[PDB]
Amino acid sequence: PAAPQVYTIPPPLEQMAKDLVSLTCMITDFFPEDITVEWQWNGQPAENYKNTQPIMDTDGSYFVYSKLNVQKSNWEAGNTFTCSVLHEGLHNHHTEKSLSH
Amino acid sequence: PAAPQVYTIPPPLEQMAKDLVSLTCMITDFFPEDITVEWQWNGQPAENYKNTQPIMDTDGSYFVYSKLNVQKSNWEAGNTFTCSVLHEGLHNHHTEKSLSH
Repeated sequence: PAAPQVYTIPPPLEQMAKDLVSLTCMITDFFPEDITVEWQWNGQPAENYKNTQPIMDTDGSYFVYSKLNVQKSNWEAGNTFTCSVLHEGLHNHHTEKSLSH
Repeated sequence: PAAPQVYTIPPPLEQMAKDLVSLTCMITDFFPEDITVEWQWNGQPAENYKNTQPIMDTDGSYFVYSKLNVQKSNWEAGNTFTCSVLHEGLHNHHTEKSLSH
């Protein structure tokens, strides 16, 4: 199996004028398609996120995007957001990547 | 209708060590779901990109991600990449956002 590459992306600059911002977790280059993605807020389970369905890339691998919505004040307040991933190609089948303002 | 918000995202810093990088086009907050997304390279049609299927967000709107893979030398060489979007909520149903190293 090919372990996924996990990248965390902050809100686009042009989105900083809105009251609600979006955090992105970009997961690429994995195989097989079976995977689980979840978000956490300061260690606690978050709920306002949506994951896309796995798409096969040009090279036969898969990729998925997960978008979490949060109040702009929550982001600039400096809270910590974590993207949690479950996949059989990872060391012990799990990994995490955190984001902070 | 609700016109989509189009955001262009460069490759994550940790991905700059690989030979292949990814450019992301983040399209959010639109309605209805019908939408067309395409990528261009210096004004010409590109081919190595994949779009996710529209996902209904918490507020009833939709969002889509489009990922274009390019050689790291192509990016650092300074070529121009453009993300084109067709949606009935936009002025004349079309808009563009460009990216450059």
